[PDB]
Amino acid sequence: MPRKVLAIKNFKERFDLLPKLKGVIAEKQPDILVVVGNILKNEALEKEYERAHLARREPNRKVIHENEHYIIETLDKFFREIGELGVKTFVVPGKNDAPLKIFLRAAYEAETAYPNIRVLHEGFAGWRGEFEVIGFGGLLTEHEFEEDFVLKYPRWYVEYILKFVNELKPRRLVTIFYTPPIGEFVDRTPEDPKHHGSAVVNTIIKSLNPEVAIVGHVGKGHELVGNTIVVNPGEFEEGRYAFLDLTQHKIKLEQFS
Repeated sequence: MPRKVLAIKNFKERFDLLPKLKGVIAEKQPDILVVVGNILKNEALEKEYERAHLARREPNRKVIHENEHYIIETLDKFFREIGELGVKTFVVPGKNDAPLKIFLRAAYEAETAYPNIRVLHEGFAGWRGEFEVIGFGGLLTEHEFEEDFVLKYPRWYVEYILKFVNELKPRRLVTIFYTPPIGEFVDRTPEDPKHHGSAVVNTIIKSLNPEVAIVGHVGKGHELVGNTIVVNPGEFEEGRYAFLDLTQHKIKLEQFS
């Protein structure tokens, strides 16, 4: 009774790569598809936010308004093209999948045509009566909190929201985060020894003790953090994905061939 998961991260508007993803789905027949953000590039919003904060000035919401048409059209295209792959799918937004209100409106709109898709952000879903799948997107940080120009959350809020996990049906826990924990591989690349994840996620993992964590942002690999198997699929732009068998705990980091 395998329970197979195909995961990608940093889709970053790479619709050109979806035919290859479709091929993998046909060949490997995953039970679920997990798409971790970033879904969008959305560079202008992020730059305005960062520039404004560095200059200690009020972020210019005109930048949001002038980019709304692009954000909406691109998100709608994402839900359609992912939906058409036809797999049960969980989507968790990245730092650039903002404004959150617009992202969630797109998710809502996708529900009738693509009932196979569920967005998980500060929320959960049961799967096959055996798992609880928890998602919490955005960049998790010590002290930053933003949802309009970018998605960033502070430790206190992440911990506050995730108190819900202890209220859930007792099941095998799978957590999906945009932000990876500090690890040897899962928050690093060979280009710098610096860690690009967050201690907040090590802390969440310690607190929740999930069986598996699927993570995004920067990193590639699989390793134990506490008792949790943490999997960072690597960059979708590099043709990379992860394939997990939750029944036998088989983890493979693969690349389109």
